[PDB]
Amino acid sequence: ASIFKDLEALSFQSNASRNQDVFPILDLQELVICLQSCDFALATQENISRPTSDYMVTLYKQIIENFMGISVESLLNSSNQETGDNENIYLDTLNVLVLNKICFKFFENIGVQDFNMTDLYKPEAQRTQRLLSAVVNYARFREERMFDCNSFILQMESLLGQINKLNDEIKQLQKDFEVEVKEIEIEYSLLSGHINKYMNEMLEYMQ
Amino acid sequence: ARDPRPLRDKNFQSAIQEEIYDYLKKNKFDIETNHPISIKFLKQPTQKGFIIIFKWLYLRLDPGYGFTKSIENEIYQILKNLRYPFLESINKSQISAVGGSNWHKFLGMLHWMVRTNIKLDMCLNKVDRSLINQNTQEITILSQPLKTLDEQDQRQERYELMVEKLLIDYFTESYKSFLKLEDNYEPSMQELKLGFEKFVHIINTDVTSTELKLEELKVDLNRKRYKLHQQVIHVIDITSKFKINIQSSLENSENELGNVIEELRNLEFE
Amino acid sequence: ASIDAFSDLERRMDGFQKDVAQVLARQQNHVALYERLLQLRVLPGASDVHDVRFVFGDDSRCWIEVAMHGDHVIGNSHPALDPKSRATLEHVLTVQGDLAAFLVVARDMLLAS
Amino acid sequence: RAAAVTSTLKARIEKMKAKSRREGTTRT
Amino acid sequence: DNLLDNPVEFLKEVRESFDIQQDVDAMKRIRHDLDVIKEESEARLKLYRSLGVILDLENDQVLINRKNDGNIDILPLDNNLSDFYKTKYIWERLG
Repeated sequence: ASIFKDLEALSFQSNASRNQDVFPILDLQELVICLQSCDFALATQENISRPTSDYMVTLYKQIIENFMGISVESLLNSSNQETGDNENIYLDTLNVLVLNKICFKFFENIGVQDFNMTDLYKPEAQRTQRLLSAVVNYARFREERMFDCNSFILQMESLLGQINKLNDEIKQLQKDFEVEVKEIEIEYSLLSGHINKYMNEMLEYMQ
Repeated sequence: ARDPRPLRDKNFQSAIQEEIYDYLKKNKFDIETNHPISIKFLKQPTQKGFIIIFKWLYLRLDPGYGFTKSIENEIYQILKNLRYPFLESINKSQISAVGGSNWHKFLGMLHWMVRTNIKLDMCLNKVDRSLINQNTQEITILSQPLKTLDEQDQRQERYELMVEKLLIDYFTESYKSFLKLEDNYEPSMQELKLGFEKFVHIINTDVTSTELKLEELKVDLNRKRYKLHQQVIHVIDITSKFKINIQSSLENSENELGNVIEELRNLEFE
Repeated sequence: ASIDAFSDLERRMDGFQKDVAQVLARQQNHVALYERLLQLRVLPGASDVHDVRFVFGDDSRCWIEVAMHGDHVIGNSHPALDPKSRATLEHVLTVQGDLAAFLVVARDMLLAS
Repeated sequence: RAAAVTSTLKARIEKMKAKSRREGTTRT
Repeated sequence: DNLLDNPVEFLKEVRESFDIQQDVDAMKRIRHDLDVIKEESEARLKLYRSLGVILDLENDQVLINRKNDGNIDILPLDNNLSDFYKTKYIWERLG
């Protein structure tokens, strides 16, 4: 408690609207519901209304890695590897600017042309909801046309299914034979001990 | 806490003036903005021209940044976000008129920005190349000589990632067209169909490989089992022969010695 | 104990199987042989008060009995011998104390008779 | 076809069992 | 099938037919019989021993010791008449 979005909810004079972006600006609660339903569990009304850096950095990294299917970390790594087989003056600045560029390129693709360091390192509420609103519109676009690609997914799952069923067959045959081998091995061990026991008793009465 | 660079050194100032001038002239600074650049200007500048240079450099680092109405009030915050290593050595009051006695701190700041710009371009180039490289990792790994499931089971997730990257390509491009009021995505769909055919081919190789391995394990198990049974036959054959043979030895000895004992006890005179 | 290692136990079996043959090597009688060689048997006497009877030859041609259970050392004899031969034989078992001397003399008297 | 080695081996087993269960003296 | 219907039982049956006590008991009786032969041969064997006729079956000969020396000639057991032949040597070399 003791947190007041109650007077933040006083959105006076909101009836007329203006929006120069092509995508719609979403109200905070719907924005968070959509972000959570996209499996960004970390997104909440409280954090997004008062955005802090390191929260937006984390959240943006999660969004970009999901929608682009790449590792941000791997990109920073290749950013620092040098040709050969006093530079800490620049490393922190370069890492921060490389992450900025990755976000910049990503948002250009979804109707935001001016992502910049402020959005990562001193986030502000309206820009944050604007950027995240662009993310949701892209996700909704993907969901609607995902039936265009259902045949590919189903073919892929069938083919992966055939691999798995065949590999199950392989392990079943190879497991069953191992059972056959041991039951013979168990019984042979009994007989081996029996013959050794026999000789040991017979030696008592020899020599 | 203090700037380790020898900012007061006049040779150092002469050097970094050249390096700042060279980069700005080479990259069309005096053309993109009408302000000309010269060694003399960096020797002692105007406040208006300094802000032009700072804004021009920072936009090369952060092109989407929206400069405020009075750039002097955000230079400190920009450097804080940039994580300028010599931030503490610069006081916010002197940014208002940099051409004064403290100009050396801002000449050094400009040179650091030039060096950051130079290094950032190389970083982004390596990032670009990494993206191209990462687009092929899966088909390259999945088309390596195939190993048994005991050492590659995450193969399935590699296949799924490859198909997911194809869909990511499709919807990323389609969405660009969608925001341009375009509705035909057949180019992207044809591109997705072609890439997906690559996927089908490579996994088809895994199906055939696995099928051949399965039919061959059947033969191998049949041979191993037959050999094992023959081993069991051998154990039973000579264990039984062993026991019966000694049983014969025991039986013969006992009748032998019984006949001896009869002779020892046969006291008939006859 | 792996069945692939059965050849190790097979080797032990072949060895023990022949250790049995050694232990059960056909022990000779040692008495049937001596009787076969010497044509001499030691049997209880017909009058078991006089215990030991010594028999010579393949058939019942020669035998003599000895007691040392009373005053009569010399038992009877299937070919009868005179008293003088019987007194000499009774002293050989008492004043000479030699079985071998008693044995060679008795059979010579008996075999010639 | 002629895998009657099993009968040959089972004949030995049955002989051994018959020797173990045998009772020497028998009358009527 | 050239296989085994049940190799586990097959082996089990052989072990269960591998009568240990029977053969051990046989060994006890054999050892007993040896004691009987030894004890019931002893008294006769010493009487034959006092004759001087000592016997080597380790080396296929028979010794005679009725001349107060170990130089009395031996007799092999092979390729001989024994028709008043072996007995004659082992009565004419004897005091």
